Amino acid sequence: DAIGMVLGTEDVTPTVFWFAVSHGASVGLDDLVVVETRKPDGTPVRFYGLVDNVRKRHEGVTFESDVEDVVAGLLPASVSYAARVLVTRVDPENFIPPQPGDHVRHAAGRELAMALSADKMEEAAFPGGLLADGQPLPLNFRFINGESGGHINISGISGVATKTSYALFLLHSIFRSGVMDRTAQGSGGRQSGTAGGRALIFNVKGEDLLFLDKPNARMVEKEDKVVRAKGLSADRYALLGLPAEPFRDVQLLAPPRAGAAGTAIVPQTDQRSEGVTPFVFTIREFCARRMLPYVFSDASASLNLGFVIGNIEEKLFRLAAAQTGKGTGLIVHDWQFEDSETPPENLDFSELGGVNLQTFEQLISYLEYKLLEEREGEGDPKWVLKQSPGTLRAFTRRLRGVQKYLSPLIRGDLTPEQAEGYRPDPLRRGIQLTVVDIHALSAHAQMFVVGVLLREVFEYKERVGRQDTVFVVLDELNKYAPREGDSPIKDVLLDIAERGRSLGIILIGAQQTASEVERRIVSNAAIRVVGRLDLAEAERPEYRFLPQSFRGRAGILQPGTMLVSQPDVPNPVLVNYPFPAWATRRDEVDDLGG
Amino acid sequence: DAIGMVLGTEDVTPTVFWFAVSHGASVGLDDLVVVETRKPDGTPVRFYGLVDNVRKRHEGVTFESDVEDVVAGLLPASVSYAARVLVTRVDPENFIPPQPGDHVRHAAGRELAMALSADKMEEAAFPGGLLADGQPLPLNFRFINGESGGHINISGISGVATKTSYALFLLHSIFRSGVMDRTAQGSGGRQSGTAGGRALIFNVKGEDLLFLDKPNARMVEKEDKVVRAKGLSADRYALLGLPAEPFRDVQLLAPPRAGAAGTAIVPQTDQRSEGVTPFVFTIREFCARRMLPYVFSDASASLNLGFVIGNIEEKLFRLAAAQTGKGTGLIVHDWQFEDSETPPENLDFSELGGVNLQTFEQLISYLEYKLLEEREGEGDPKWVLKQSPGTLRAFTRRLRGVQKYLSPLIRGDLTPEQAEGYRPDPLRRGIQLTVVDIHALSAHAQMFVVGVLLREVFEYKERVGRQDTVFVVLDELNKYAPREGDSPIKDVLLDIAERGRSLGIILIGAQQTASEVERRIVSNAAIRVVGRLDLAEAERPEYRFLPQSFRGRAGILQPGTMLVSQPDVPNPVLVNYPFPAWATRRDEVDDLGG
Ligand SMILES: Nc1ncnc2c1ncn2[C@@H]1O[C@H](COP(=O)(O)OP(=O)(O)O)[C@@H](O)[C@H]1O
Ligand SMILES: Nc1ncnc2c1ncn2[C@@H]1O[C@H](COP(=O)(O)OP(=O)(O)O)[C@@H](O)[C@H]1O
Ligand SMILES: [Mg+2]
Repeated sequence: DAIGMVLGTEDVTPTVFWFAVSHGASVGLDDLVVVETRKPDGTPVRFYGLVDNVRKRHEGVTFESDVEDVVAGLLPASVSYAARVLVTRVDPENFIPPQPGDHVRHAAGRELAMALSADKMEEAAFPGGLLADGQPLPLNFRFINGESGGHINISGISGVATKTSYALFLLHSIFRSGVMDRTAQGSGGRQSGTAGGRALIFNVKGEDLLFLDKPNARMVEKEDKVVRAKGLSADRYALLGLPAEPFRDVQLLAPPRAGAAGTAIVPQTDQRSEGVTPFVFTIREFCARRMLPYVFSDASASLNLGFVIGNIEEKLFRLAAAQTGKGTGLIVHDWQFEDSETPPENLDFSELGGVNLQTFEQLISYLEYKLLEEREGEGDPKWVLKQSPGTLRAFTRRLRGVQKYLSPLIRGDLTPEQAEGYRPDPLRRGIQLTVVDIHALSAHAQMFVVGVLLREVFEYKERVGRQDTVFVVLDELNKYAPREGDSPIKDVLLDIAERGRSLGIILIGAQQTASEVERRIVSNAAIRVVGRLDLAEAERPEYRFLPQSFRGRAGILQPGTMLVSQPDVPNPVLVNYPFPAWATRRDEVDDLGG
Repeated sequence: DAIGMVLGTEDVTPTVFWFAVSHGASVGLDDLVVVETRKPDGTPVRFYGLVDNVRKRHEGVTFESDVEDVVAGLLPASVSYAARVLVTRVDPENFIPPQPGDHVRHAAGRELAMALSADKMEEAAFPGGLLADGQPLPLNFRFINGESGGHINISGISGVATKTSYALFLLHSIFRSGVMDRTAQGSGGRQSGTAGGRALIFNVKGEDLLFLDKPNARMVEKEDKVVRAKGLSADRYALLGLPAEPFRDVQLLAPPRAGAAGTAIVPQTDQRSEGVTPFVFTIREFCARRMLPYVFSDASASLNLGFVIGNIEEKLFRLAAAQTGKGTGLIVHDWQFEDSETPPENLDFSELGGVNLQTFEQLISYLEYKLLEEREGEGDPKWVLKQSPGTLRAFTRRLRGVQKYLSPLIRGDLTPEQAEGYRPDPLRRGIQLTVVDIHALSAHAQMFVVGVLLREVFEYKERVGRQDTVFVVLDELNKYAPREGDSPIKDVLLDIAERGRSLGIILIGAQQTASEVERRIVSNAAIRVVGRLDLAEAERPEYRFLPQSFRGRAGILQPGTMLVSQPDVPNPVLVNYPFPAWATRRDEVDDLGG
């Protein structure tokens, strides 16, 4: 039943020590063990620890070429199988040394709970993945939902480290474990419900986050091989107390077909058209809800246009509040264009002689007249508050650059019912997971939609309060929150990281290297997960929470294998987690066989 | 009675040396020891120290595979139990080595006092926590009240390290140990009183810092377990000479129900309604006491609005000094609004044709008029003061963005008596502890309240003087005093750190990592305390006061275990402190269970 004995040839310190592996037992690199030592007065002191180094030496072989004789039986040789243990816990916390010869044994039952501080987690423990020998690793939800700890940060080489798919596994674990229930017993209103929970996620890389609403045909065939190979009792999900089933209550939203002058509205998706709902903003919303700054996120040097943008934002806001009509466009009455080079065919003209702006192009043209033509090119003084003409043209030119890409999204030609039906609500009643398909959008349109949608949820939580947890799963954090660049979308993320704990917005974010992301986003994550990391980044300052033992291991980490670090447990523990039950590509949705 | 003997196999130097543990004795890692050696001429020299390394070896084992046989007795081997002693003090200051074979014994009586420099502390020593075996740790109050020492800085993993709970323990020890008396009698005029010691603390994270008035139902069940396990003589509080009771005279202040257009005033309290008093500021107080800059504390790039803020601050200051009325609002006579988009409703129009500003939004609207509409936009040059319109709308817009969150706190509609009663006074007569509930406020409203309150106490001490000690207990020191940002709330924290010693304001600050806080705040902390530190941060330059021997140990410190480092004693000492006698959550007050 024991696994080894504490070695005496090496120093035995309370923090770290070596032990010799017993015959007939194997010790893997990441095994969790427990050793119990006796004090002089006879009181026990238990040491819970994790293996970080493992080796084998040949005892007494002398010259190396003796092996041929040695293994033939001619020369006597003993094999020395040794393991180093990094102590994570001392239950009576006497920092005394164990005695050499104390029995080392695998932490398997309550001993494992003590080894992973599961007593500190209490009911808030939920499946975080599988350990070496099929024992689920317990994550403390109180360090994920804001109660005691913030959000999560996942890192690793894209394509190899499985961060996005792991984040979806964490979502499945959180929704399917009842951990939101158990930890909603904490109080009646501080945080409450497992039904209340919601998740918002964006489909940046094209068509990969759709088919969460269809089961993965391939899961059992790939997962059978793992259960066959590692000799597990069952499929991993059942080991977790998790079901091997896809996401439920899923809302799929996509931009409207990039329709050029077409009133017909259909989503852009080629590979999936069923169950996909188009989402659009309206010109009047755009001005009423102050969406203008979220067009501006350059992730480069640029200038300080904050004055210009702030002024026109307020001008549009008061304009939209002045609108009395039910339409989705913005009616402006002060647009006269003798020779502002726009054509007169298509402008819908109001009953009161006003011009009704129906497309994003018109909204930008009207911004051009007020800023650069209102009075023979010097512009409307009330719109350009003495701002430089160059500064104006930059602003205008960046709006022009993205309007070809953003125009289908922001529509003033729609009628009021179409606008209320197509309006993007990541918090719609009865929906648990909302996927926003921004894959066909441009690098600018993408962060526009991400910007206002995150802001809309956050504004909603400020206004309403914090008894519903909303999960935002965001890949490529560096572009959204760059280390030195300053931007409005970054600002909303700064708001979710720093204030979202007590507001109820949890970020499960991922990036290839945390060193390219804003320090304040990475710093505010209680849970840090590491996939296969780059050999150069492992020694960076952002990954010191990995002991040196772990970087070399972290360079060859296999897909499906992650190192999670959570505040309760002072060491990274390695975990594997099942394949997605949810389809992650089109052919995994095969209703009828292959 | 002895514990070991100085070893002769390792070097014996006066600063560091090893000794062999006697059989039947246990030597923990942080134990305090004394060894006495004899000079050639017969004079004794005492060495007091602290263990920093401890190990066990197998002496006389050739191969590690022999280990199993060794335990049976088949082969011969002896266990070597050795400890390294980091010398902290020599009674006679002679830097001569102790001879191998000198006797090592636990510092237990007067010897313990000599190891912890308690003779330097004199009457100013007070309990700072419990040592390895039940003896209280002396803390030098003179290094906390400003006489020879200053303030306190606590570092550690939030949620695991118990820094907030420890800080309240320090208040409890300071108030209930009569140390304020003992060290007040050196000269009564110089520094006077245990009744004159007060505390101000802020309740940000949850409803966690209310119910400090109420006893903790759960602490006997939790503290019984520790006394049972560690074989201590009594409950830890009795060991310290401290009582297990809550704070004596407490005042709980809360924001006013976020009342929308409601004259009724009630605290925002949802779980604790009894004993909570609402606090409010008045528009007139806002202008008279110069509360304007403290709205602006973004702690980022921001802008140079200091000129704008300084101008409008002085303008509102002279405006308030000109006010003759008894009302709480500000009456301005130069506000005309022919098309300012303002409303025709009750402005409590004055008898003299002036407008009486009663809400924060009105004050911002009047500011918008003077700065952006006065002379059809260019404004009153006694207000805009040649400042650009972009900067002007920026100052305006940031006031607008924050107005919704700060409006319920700043009321000019209140009557003079409601104002004098609801005014927040951390120094109220007959109060020892003041708790400010800002958990319901936004990130901006919180920074505001903390700013003007800390400034109010600081101004009062400048004006009055220093025979009352006021303790400010502040968690999350990284957001309030960032390392690189610059804000007014950081400036009052800087004034407290650099001047608070001789003014009587002592800061008990806590943050996850000292490396994220302003250097000047952390540098002026005479007492540094460390709970479980991040593996990454222990090697940072801000934690060099931890010797390398401690780092690995500090990575795994258990909740309730802290390393205090004080100027008198040259090394960090590990301590344990009781569970809170005061309730720290709702169900702790009245659980009636077990
Ligand atoms: N548990 C797993 N084991 C192995 N491969 C997995 C596992 N889960 C997902 N994958 C696959 O490995 C890749 C996962 O990477 P993904 O998370 O999509 O990208 P990244 O993590 O770089 O954002 C995809 O090929 C995915 O289908
Ligand atoms: N004396 C104590 N010993 C052990 N745990 C304690 C003690 N006092 C409080 N705790 C618990 O430890 C945690 C302390 O976290 P807290 O102090 O609130 O946050 P932080 O330490 O980051 O400021 C909470 O679970 C608290 O109930
Ligand atoms: Mg991805």
